[PDB]
Amino acid sequence: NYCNQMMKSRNLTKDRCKPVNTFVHESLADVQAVCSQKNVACKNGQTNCYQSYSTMSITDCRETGSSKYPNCAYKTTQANKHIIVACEGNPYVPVHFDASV
Amino acid sequence: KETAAAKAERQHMDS
Repeated sequence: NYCNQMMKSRNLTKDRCKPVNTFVHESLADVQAVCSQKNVACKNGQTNCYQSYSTMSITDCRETGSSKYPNCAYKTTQANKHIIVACEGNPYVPVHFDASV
Repeated sequence: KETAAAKAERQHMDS
């Protein structure tokens, strides 16, 4: 399971099971460019969010109903969609993953 | 220690 392997390798489920996480299959530079595209509001109402002009390759990792510490288990779902990142700093880069439409 | 941008890349980038 790609999700079970990647959540672990990346230190997300080494000490706990995280319910959901999204992985983006694009170059780092292309995702950082989003912070300069379509400005939109973030869920929390803040407006330092941006939506990608085009869809990107991503896979959603979602914990199943029968997942519990030590043995976290995920359902893997590949898709192409517009990402939304919240941005911050200088260089203005992504600090959070707010969504994917 | 880990910044917010480095953390974001580690948790979400799989170039």
